[PDB]
Amino acid sequence: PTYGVGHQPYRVVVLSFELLHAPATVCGPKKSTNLVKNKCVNFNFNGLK
Amino acid sequence: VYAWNRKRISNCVADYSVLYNLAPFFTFKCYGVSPTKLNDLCFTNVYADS
Amino acid sequence: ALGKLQDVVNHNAQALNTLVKQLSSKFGAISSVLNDIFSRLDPPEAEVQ
Repeated sequence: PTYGVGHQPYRVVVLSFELLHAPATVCGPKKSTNLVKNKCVNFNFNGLK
Repeated sequence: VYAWNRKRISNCVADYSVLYNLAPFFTFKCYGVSPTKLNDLCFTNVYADS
Repeated sequence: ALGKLQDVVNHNAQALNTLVKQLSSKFGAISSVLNDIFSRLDPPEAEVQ
């Protein structure tokens, strides 16, 4: 603690991801709903909005 | 630092709010995604290092 | 014998197909898909990419 700022121990954590090029496992708090057919709609399958 | 740890995170629900809103995390800066866009997208191959 | 007209047809098809192929060029951005770019960036960064 006698050392000034910039010398204190700092805990650092890094998070890695890949984006949409593989079957996703971790998803957000979003809620699903039933699909539709033969209708002009917009969809959010796993992220591909 | 020379013997850092690698961890696997999978099959879990993404709740970055309970980490973003936590007091001690004074630096929340990301590179490939926006800091506030985490909750809107699904992830896999998720790893963390300490 | 009459490949002169087939040349016109082929030139038009190729010229109009390079455009369709062109959309898969990231052009220095993270990806060539608009939705992902808008869904993984803060308003400011998105505009730039």
